Amino acid sequence: ATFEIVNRCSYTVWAAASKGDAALDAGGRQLNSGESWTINVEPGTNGGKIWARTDCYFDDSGSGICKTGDCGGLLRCKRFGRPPTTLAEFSLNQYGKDYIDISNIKGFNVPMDFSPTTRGCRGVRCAADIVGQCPAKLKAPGGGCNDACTVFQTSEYCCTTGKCGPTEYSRFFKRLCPDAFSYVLDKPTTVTCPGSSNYRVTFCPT
Repeated sequence: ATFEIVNRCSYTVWAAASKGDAALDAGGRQLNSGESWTINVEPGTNGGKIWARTDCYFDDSGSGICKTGDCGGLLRCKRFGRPPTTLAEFSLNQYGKDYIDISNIKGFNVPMDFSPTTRGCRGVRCAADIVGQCPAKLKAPGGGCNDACTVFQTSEYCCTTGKCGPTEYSRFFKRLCPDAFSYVLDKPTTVTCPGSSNYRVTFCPT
């Protein structure tokens, strides 16, 4: 499957793509404003994620640091990134179907649209100004708006026992971005697409 990752933001981002235990494609790349990066993701990939990282410094070896979404200091991510990270999440060719969503369960850094470029399903978006409206207790100094689990580490926010409800914090994300997951047990906003669809992830779509 082909993913085109497009940076429409006015600032540079460092895109990242991983399935948690390996890179997808090259795993990461710098995208200046307007740049597009096309990756190939193997059919059958389960639990893939794409995100943006902000304010990164890398040396010639591809080692460094980012203020949001850092994935153990690497340009080419092998693992998932440090919150806050708006997430494009996907599982491909699962019994004939692809499953896509956007999640704010690990917080929000950059607005995102995640849409098919082929036929048969709709896209999803979270493009509200979550950082500007972020509750004081969730604001991340390096930038972004953390989720409550990251900040407070409670069973309720992290849904550790498999039973939890919505919270004042989860409701904040959900009010601004209804089509994204706001907590672990949120009513799913997953979209079902045809198996072997192709996609575009746009940072700063509006």
